[PDB]
Parts: sequence; structure tokens; C-alpha cells
Amino acid sequence: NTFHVDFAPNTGEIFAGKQPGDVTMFTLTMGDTAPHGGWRLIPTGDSKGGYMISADGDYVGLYSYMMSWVGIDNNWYINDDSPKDIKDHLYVKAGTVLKPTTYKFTGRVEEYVFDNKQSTVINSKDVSGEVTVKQGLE
Ligand SMILES: OC[C@H]1O[C@@H](O)[C@H](O)[C@@H](O)[C@H]1O
Ligand SMILES: [Br-]
Ligand SMILES: [Br-]
Ligand SMILES: [Br-]
Ligand SMILES: [Br-]
Ligand SMILES: [Br-]
Ligand SMILES: [Br-]
Ligand SMILES: [Br-]
Ligand SMILES: [Br-]
Ligand SMILES: [Br-]
Ligand SMILES: [Br-]
Ligand SMILES: [Br-]
Ligand SMILES: [Br-]
Ligand SMILES: [Br-]
Ligand SMILES: [Br-]
Ligand SMILES: [Br-]
Ligand SMILES: [Br-]
Ligand SMILES: [Br-]
Ligand SMILES: [Br-]
Ligand SMILES: [Br-]
Ligand SMILES: [Br-]
Ligand SMILES: [Br-]
Ligand SMILES: [Br-]
Ligand SMILES: [Br-]
Ligand SMILES: [Br-]
Ligand SMILES: [Br-]
Ligand SMILES: [Br-]
Ligand SMILES: [Br-]
Ligand SMILES: [Br-]
Ligand SMILES: [Br-]
Ligand SMILES: [Br-]
Ligand SMILES: [Br-]
Ligand SMILES: [Br-]
Ligand SMILES: [Br-]
Ligand SMILES: [Br-]
Ligand SMILES: [Br-]
Ligand SMILES: [Br-]
Repeated sequence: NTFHVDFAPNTGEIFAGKQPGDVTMFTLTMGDTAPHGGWRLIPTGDSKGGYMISADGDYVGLYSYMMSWVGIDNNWYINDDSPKDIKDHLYVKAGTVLKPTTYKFTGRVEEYVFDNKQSTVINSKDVSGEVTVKQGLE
């Protein structure tokens, strides 16, 4: 139906070492023309807390442009009631060291409405993806 969510790895290449600037790991598009109050992304499994987890066992924090992180609630959220798509990127900060391995994210997107000074979920979707960082030519 009207609710839609698309979570994908970035369509380009990520290279190992110190990131020379903020680097997008994943894109998140979500929208609904039906009435609603906002959206949240809840990291699940080993991503709990807002992390990617690498095949080497390292946790790397992710940041959002469009959403705000609330650690109390293990979620990013944005309050938006418009019918237009929200286009966000989850990124790693400039200077972050990445290793040439696979980094995974798993989470759940929820769309919610407001009532009784709180909120109620009206739709949800599990999302996941991975980026395999390349060494680059040496
Ligand atoms: O304003 C609504 C938001 O409130 C935050 O405190 C919560 O973590 C989000 O999930 C969302 O419900
Ligand atoms: Br969908
Ligand atoms: Br998806
Ligand atoms: Br979509
Ligand atoms: Br691609
Ligand atoms: Br790739
Ligand atoms: Br680079
Ligand atoms: Br997307
Ligand atoms: Br509609
Ligand atoms: Br979980
Ligand atoms: Br290692
Ligand atoms: Br770590
Ligand atoms: Br953030
Ligand atoms: Br936090
Ligand atoms: Br917090
Ligand atoms: Br609380
Ligand atoms: Br949770
Ligand atoms: Br607000
Ligand atoms: Br707010
Ligand atoms: Br749109
Ligand atoms: Br947007
Ligand atoms: Br963005
Ligand atoms: Br680092
Ligand atoms: Br390594
Ligand atoms: Br309310
Ligand atoms: Br009510
Ligand atoms: Br109320
Ligand atoms: Br709530
Ligand atoms: Br709430
Ligand atoms: Br609920
Ligand atoms: Br639901
Ligand atoms: Br699902
Ligand atoms: Br997905
Ligand atoms: Br993927
Ligand atoms: Br290789
Ligand atoms: Br390397
Ligand atoms: Br290679």
C-alpha cells in the first residue's frame, strides 16, 4: 500500500583507511501519502546503539542527516507529516578509520502517529545492508 521504505548501501565504493570526509554508508528513503506523524529507525541485533558491525568484530558509529538520535530509545527519528519522500543518508564521520572488510547494519523502520502525548506505530519494515570496504590499489 501507500507506506514505502527503501534502505540500500551507497552505490559507489568506500576505501580503507582514514576517511577523507563524511562518507555515506547507506541511503534511506521513506514516505507515505496517508496521514501520519513521523518515522523512526531502530538499530537491531549487533547494530543496537546505532552501529555498523564489521566481519573483523569492530563497531563503527553511524550518523544521520535528516533524523535525530535519541540514545534513551535506541532510535533515530523525524517528525514529519508530509506526503513527500524523506531522503536520508547514514554516514561515518570524516577521520573514521575503516578496514578493508564487510560492515553490516540491521534495523527496523517504524511509521507512527501521535496520541495521548505519545505515539503509536502504524507500519514497520525490517531493513538491512552491508558495505564491503576496498583496500584500493597499492
Ligand atoms: O517526538 C517523537 C519522538 O520522540 C522521541 O523521544 C522518540 O525517541 C522517537 O521515537 C519519537 O517517538
Ligand atoms: Br516497502
Ligand atoms: Br528496504
Ligand atoms: Br521507496
Ligand atoms: Br549499487
Ligand atoms: Br562496492
Ligand atoms: Br577515500
Ligand atoms: Br534508498
Ligand atoms: Br493516501
Ligand atoms: Br534487537
Ligand atoms: Br582485524
Ligand atoms: Br570496536
Ligand atoms: Br546522528
Ligand atoms: Br547515545
Ligand atoms: Br539521548
Ligand atoms: Br525513558
Ligand atoms: Br530497542
Ligand atoms: Br518536535
Ligand atoms: Br521534535
Ligand atoms: Br516524493
Ligand atoms: Br528529505
Ligand atoms: Br540526506
Ligand atoms: Br576511527
Ligand atoms: Br585490516
Ligand atoms: Br498527542
Ligand atoms: Br485517544
Ligand atoms: Br493527551
Ligand atoms: Br511513545
Ligand atoms: Br513518542
Ligand atoms: Br505502538
Ligand atoms: Br506495524
Ligand atoms: Br519487513
Ligand atoms: Br532492506
Ligand atoms: Br546489501
Ligand atoms: Br580483495
Ligand atoms: Br588497508
Ligand atoms: Br582488492
